Amino acid sequence: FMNIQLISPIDAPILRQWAEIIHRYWPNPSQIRYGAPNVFGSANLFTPP
Amino acid sequence: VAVQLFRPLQGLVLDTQLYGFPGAFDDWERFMREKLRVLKYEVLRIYPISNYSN
Repeated sequence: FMNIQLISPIDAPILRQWAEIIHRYWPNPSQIRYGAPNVFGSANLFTPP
Repeated sequence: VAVQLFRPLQGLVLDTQLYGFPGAFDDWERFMREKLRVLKYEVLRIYPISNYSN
């Protein structure tokens, strides 16, 4: 699953393609800013305020 | 019309249908070369040549 090359493009064409997809098209995480700490401070622990 | 295998490759013990080998010799060579390569790196990932070569 991590080294796609182990999946035979001949003996397992579909399965392979499915993997290539998961890799190239699975959503990319992101972020957005929220809150106003000048008054509420910040409860965030492992992430930045 | 046929190939004689050495080491490794003395492990081919299952039904021929499982291996999916092509029928022409010159095509077979490519087929083998490629797969064997992939495996090689798989080995080197666990045993870096820098330290396990001997």
